[PDB]
Amino acid sequence: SVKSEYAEAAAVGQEAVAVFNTMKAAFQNGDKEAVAQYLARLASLYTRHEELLNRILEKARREGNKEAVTLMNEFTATFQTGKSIFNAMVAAFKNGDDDSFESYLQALEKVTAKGETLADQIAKAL
Ligand SMILES: OCc1cc(-c2ccccc2)on1
Repeated sequence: SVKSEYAEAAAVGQEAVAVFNTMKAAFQNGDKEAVAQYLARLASLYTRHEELLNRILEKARREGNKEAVTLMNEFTATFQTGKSIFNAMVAAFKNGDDDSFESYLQALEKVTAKGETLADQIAKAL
């Protein structure tokens, strides 16, 4: 069901949380090579999370599950913020700008954290 599909999406999001915090440890240790690889992994995970989220929202719409559609619109809006800041983070890494990278790393955390009470609400609506 859409619910199992959201569980699969939730797991992929958690995988990105795991890799992100392991990437944040590398960065603070100055292990740039590991960071470069982790950032490639994270993008691949976020891109796959986005795809499971879009399919879930489209399916909620085809089902007419108005509340789930509302919440998923709100979720996908927060999700595009993460994308924007994530792409700037990667750009700061490319540029060698550690000050901007640190800042973007903190932003994503508050973007991910804030967007979590919604994520649990979607589970319960689908
Ligand atoms: O905070 C959620 C989030 C989403 C993304 C993202 C990154 C790159 C492409 C698409 C999405 O990064 N963080």
